Amino acid sequence: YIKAEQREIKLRRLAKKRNQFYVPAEAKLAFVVRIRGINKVAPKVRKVLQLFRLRQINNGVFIKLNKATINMLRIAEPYITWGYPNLKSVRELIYKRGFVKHNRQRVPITDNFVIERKLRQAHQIQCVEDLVHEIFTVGPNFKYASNFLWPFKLNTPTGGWRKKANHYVNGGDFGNREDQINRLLRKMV
Amino acid sequence: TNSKGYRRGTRDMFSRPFRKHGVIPLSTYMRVFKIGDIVDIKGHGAVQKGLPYKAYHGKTGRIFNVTQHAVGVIVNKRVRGKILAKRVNVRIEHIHHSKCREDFLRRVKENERLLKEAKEKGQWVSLKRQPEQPKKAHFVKKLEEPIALAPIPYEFIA
Amino acid sequence: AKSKNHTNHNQNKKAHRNGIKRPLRKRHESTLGMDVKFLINQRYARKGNLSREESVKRYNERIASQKGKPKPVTL
Amino acid sequence: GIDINHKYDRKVRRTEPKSQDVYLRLLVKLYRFLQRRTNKKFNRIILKRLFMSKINRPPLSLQRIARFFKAANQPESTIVVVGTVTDDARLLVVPKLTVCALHVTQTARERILKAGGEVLTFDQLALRSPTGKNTLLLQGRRTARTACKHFGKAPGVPHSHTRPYVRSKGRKFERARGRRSSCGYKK
Amino acid sequence: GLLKEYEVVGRKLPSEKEPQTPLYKMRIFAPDNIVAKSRFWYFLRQLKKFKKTTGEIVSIKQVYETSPVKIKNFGIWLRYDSRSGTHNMYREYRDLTVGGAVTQCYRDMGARHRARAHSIQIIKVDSIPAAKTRRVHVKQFHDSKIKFPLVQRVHHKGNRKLFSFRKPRTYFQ
RNA sequence: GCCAACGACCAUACCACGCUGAAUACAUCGGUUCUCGUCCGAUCACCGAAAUUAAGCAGCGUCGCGGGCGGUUAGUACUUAGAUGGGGGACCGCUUGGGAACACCGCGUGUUGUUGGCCU
RNA sequence: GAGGUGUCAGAAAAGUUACCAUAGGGAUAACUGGCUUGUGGCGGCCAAGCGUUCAUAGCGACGUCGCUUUUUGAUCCUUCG
RNA sequence: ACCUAUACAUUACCGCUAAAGUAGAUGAUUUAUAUUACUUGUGAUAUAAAUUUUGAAACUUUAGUGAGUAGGAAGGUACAA
RNA sequence: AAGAUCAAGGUUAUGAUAUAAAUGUCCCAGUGGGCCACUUUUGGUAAGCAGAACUGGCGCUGUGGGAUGAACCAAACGUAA
RNA sequence: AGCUGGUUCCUUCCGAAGUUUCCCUCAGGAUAGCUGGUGCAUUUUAAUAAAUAAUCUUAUCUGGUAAAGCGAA
RNA sequence: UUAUUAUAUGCACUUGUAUGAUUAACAAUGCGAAAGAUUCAGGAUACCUUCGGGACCCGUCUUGAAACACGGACCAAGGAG
Repeated sequence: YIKAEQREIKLRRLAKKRNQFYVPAEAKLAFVVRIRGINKVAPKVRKVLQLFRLRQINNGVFIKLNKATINMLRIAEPYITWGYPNLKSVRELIYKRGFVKHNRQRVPITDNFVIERKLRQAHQIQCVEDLVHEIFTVGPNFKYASNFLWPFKLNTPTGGWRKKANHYVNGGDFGNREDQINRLLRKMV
Repeated sequence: TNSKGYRRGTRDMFSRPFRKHGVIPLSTYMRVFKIGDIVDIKGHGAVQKGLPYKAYHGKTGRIFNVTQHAVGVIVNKRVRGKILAKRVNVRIEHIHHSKCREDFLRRVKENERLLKEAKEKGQWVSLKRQPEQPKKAHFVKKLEEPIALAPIPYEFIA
Repeated sequence: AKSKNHTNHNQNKKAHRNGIKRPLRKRHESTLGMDVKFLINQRYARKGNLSREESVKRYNERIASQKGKPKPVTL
Repeated sequence: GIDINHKYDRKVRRTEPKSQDVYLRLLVKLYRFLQRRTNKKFNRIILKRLFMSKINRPPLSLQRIARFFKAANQPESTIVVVGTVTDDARLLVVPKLTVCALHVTQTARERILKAGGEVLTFDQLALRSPTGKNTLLLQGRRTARTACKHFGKAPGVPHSHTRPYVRSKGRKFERARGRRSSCGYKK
Repeated sequence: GLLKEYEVVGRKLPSEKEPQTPLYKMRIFAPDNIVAKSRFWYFLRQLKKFKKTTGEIVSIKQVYETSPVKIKNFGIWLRYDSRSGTHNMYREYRDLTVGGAVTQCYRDMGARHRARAHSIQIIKVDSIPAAKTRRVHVKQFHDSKIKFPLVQRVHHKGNRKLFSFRKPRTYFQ
């Protein structure tokens, strides 16, 4: 993780010195949290929300940023605010807010051991933090890891703008606000 | 009250579109249709025998019968409301092989090549199709000169 | 006393409730409109097959003794 | 705004047999102790197989006990039937086995005991074989019942062979219009 | 409304068979990194097709006011949309900030014309050196020997007493 | 290359106006016993002797006529999705996705399967 | 197979009730109110012309925008125990 | 910046659904010790102390959720015999 | 051409999910009088008008908000801090 | 009497439809659709997936609306 | 080569930390003061008072009922899947 921050910083440093613009690798991994209803929602979007598992307002899941997913988030836009989550934020969410799906039932965590509990077959994953590595990095067992978490259910952040249903451009909320989510998300936990 | 006959709204469904006019040229038959192959139904209105009833145009089925001058294609058609399966006997003059299936077959052969190639490289396979990810650290070199130019606008003019 | 003829309102809600429900890729293969003949010698096919390791081996031994068929594919 | 905790969360299947029978539940209680305590699926399904309604429990006949003997790797076998066991007159030769059953009809008990087999209660099969060793679990023919015939009663779609719900069978009882091509339509 | 100035660049997708789609840039006034991209496509569309997500963003970067203590006159050239009526302006603003100029612009445009922030398009930015300031209000500021009366005041309410017994006292001498 | 027969795709193969077409040849083109078909041996049937690549057909040319494709036109038009956005309304900006058409411009003016022959 | 029910998945059927009766209906007329405002009434905008001259003192084509709801239709929301 | 729905977060608690165990007591389990065996340290046994008699057609234990007419099912309550 | 016997195959060959799903019986009630809004529209000058297309509500829905209000907005309500 | 009026305790849980078709049908039924209940068979979609269902995406088809056209029929 | 971190750190005792809903150390006060009975805490019982906020008439047909829709003055008892 620490090395990962240094690689990005150094690429930027070396380029700019050589006159070169190295434009840094486009972001993987989004966190999606539900601002909207369920009631007074169009059915296309209602269906998309169930599949995401986002059952209630301010419940949030991690969703792999793919060409597949991003189109569902587009029809879901006025219903969702989403961004790129920092590692601090993922760590704050799992340890306090992170429950497990074991035969329906939504089951604590907090133990390393209960995360070893399943995910040791997805090797090198025997810890609470090792689950968040897998989420963060979009590791190959992301399907099961994301599934294992039952949607984290998160208070409200902080003064969350009256206009609500406007694209983030318009001062709204709703949008891929990019890196500005880190301020939001950390406060909402 | 209503629409109802069979040919309702089929002015443009059964229209031969400009410069494709006349007698259905022989290649259509030459294609061998074999049971279990995926077929698309495209209404050719110049071949008036074995007409695929208007709901079945661009609804595509798999072949479960080959009969002397008809191909019986099982299209699954959404009813109000219980998806019943219909065997429609339609002619090859209206029946064109879907190359939706070939994409699958091309994949088997390609997957087997990648598998073999990887195994002879020792490691690693990863032959499953991943959709276009947010890519890469992109370096733009001037070359051929720095950028910049902004834009617009005087766009009056009625 | 003008009532209202025809709304397809709520029909599509109705359908998804207990799913419109696709049937099966039957490995156990359904028939109808097979031109009676294939069916007759399909019946015979199953019957005459009686089982089979010796049957295939004896007719392979016939094919090597006869060899057989340069003519059929070209005609 | 729960999207969506609709249904079904009521599910399907009996925890406990729908029967007042004090005997029956003791077997359930016995095999329920044997379930998790000794692993193995013979305990798991026999517990379930006691839950079973009278339909889904339809009587297994003695000739079905005798055809199972003709099976390979089956000669030393204590045939399990969670069911009523019914006497089939037509089997001339009834083979030796011990048969464990809920109930055995008195004519069926004589042809097992003549064979010379033992008619056994499941609690004594549980003692003998808590590991379900050398059993064979037989389930009856549910397709036999007159109710199953009647379902699907539909005319149109080239079907049914279903039996119309008829108090009396004869001429002038539903032979006419709609059974035959003559009086308008074929079924 | 927070007026931050942003350099945004966007190429139009990437094929290896198909070289090096040309690189356009813009200066964008946005509170928001996202609004920087949002406006950027809309203005890019006006010359050069390029729909996002057949569109490649590229880099979003904020640019650095060169002189925020610096005492300069800016002319901005502006297009606005009126109800039946889209027209062009030149107005000149004396501000610290190119950021501060635009923020004072959206407010001023908003006021007088009823000037929609969505109905306003920027156009162009230049710093006016030196008597090219048509600007009658502006050129008053350029004047040797710029002394000016303080006209009036502004009475904090009331006081640190809600109860002000010492009477304000509009006097001030 | 050309030519034939048999064709696929189906106007880059058409159209118009010229020029050219060697050879195995299509064709041009002749004869009318017979079979056969026609009012008429024009077609059609037959015999294949004398001429000719002008035509058909093919190719070659043409800033043609037409036809194809791409860009340009145009991210516009138009439209999905959003707002306790605007406008009196008619409607219109913005914002998230998708995306034309005529036109103009450029470049091409049949390609190829089987099978036989000819080869300048 | 045919002969047919066109109310065409198939009764065999004439008026009148202001002498009337019932069960109901604001799912429904008449009628108040409400929407509408074509139609009606009232008021403008532009202004070719009238008006000796001079478009608007008073008027005003061809056009065009309204307001009123007091005309008449359009409607049936409410009202037919 | 502030205010604020039965929304949203957490918690106790109701119910319903879910998910798991519970049913060697002539026995089991815990605790302390004396003896004995092995070994550092553990078990066996003896003794003393303590817990345990489960509507096991229920409890202990667990989690997620609850608008509601028409209607359906489930479980009680009251009344006369 | 089917039935199909036999042998070969690195990673199962888009993405999230599954509140488990599929299936049968009852031939079960209740319904067969809808109403409203975004968008799209036909008749009509138009209507709180007559009638579609898609989708959501209201019907069966309070609470908070729009001063008010069946339907619009926000939101679906066990009981409380 | 297809009509009007009324129908007698509670709680818990789930929870509609004004649509289709036929009917002297159109103030109503039957019928299909929506609804509950009863369950059943299997859970790699099950008890200490290389089997799917159905929504994105992708790949592969269809269409004569919006727009455009009339120096195109 | 250096730093950092973990393992090689056992046994006794422990009001040490947690043990997955970990509120109690510590202390004060009322008081159970025999029967008798003081004093403290707590309460939308009936009902009164004082303050805020909310509460339109049920049954019903109906798209929608507080309706300037219909029955019902009030009460008991018979009284209908």
